Amino acid sequence: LTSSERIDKQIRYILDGISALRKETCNKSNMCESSKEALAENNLNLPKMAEKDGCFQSGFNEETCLVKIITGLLEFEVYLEYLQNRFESSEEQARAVQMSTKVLIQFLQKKAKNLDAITTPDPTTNASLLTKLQAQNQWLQDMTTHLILRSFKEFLQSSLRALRQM
Repeated sequence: LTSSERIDKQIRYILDGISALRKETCNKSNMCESSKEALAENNLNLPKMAEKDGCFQSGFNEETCLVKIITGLLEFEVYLEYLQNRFESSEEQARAVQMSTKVLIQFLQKKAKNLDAITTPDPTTNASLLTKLQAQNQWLQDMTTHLILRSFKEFLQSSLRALRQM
């Protein structure tokens, strides 16, 4: 189990957590099988993967994908703060997705030889983005937790097939 194999196996835990962090949310998600609305596409302002990164069979990458993983786990970290306490009912599951999700931030920094150390863009500004996702209206507040869990599921998913295809 080389370090890279431990990276993918560690994200498998990150998603297993999002299941407990997206099952109760989707229920009263006001944006997932909910009522009185169900008309929102959820568009946070976090960094998400895309066809430009090239982390798919159609233009797979290696240094560009891994980069978005470092630069992607830092911003994700602020959103982890979002789910690292807001889940007072499943507080443990919230700490299970952020804890391991952080283990990838470190295991990646050192296991990303010839790369990593992307720093953290929008750090102090992320402090307001955290004071803004929670300061928005109840509507944009119920979508914040949702979309974030939507990136972890997909976003991290591609991260697994990217470190395995590398």
